[PDB]
Amino acid sequence: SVAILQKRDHEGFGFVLRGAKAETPIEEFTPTPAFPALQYLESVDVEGVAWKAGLRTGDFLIEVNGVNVVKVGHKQVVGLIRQGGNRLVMKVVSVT
Amino acid sequence: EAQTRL
Ligand SMILES: [Cl-]
Repeated sequence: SVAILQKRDHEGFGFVLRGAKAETPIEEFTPTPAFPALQYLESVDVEGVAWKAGLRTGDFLIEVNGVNVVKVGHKQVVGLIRQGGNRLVMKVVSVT
Repeated sequence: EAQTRL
């Protein structure tokens, strides 16, 4: 699914991203339906922007703003998220 | 792993 997030300057998107650090051997990772990406949503604030856009805990991040991040390390994915400022589009797959 | 709030 694709979530479209557009927030106010002073607020957050309302989620916590967790996933593999670039310093680990991320080059050895092979995506599978049971673990489809390196980064995923640890939590989503209820009635936050991400929640209202349909994101939920356990969603694995496939794309950020059209860029595939399945095999991308944490800091680089965070950089792509922050690059859009108040606007963010994320393609995810739900583990649930 | 790292964790970042956004
Ligand atoms: Cl990292």
